[PDB]
Amino acid sequence: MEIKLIKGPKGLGFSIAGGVGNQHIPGDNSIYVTKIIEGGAAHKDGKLQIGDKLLAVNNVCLEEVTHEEAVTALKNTSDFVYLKVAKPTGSHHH
Amino acid sequence: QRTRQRNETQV
Repeated sequence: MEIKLIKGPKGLGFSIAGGVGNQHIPGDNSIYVTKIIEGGAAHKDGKLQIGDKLLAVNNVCLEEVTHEEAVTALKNTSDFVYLKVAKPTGSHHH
Repeated sequence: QRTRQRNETQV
């Protein structure tokens, strides 16, 4: 499931929490969208939900990486983002 | 160590 976002002055416009040690869902060490920022790209184009598992960003694997390591990959984006999401896979999917 | 575990962060 992929979501193209246009990165801008508010970033991508969401907040993530997940990664090695920051696992949002017990048993699922993936990056999870924990908040979505007002007027953010992911709030407008994003069609994204709080609780979404990020597989990758610009198809760079976010699967079991350190939170800061992942966030840096989403941060190093400019005016375009290809967000790769899956719903909670190793846990209760929704 | 800017972004961290046990906390969410805006991208």
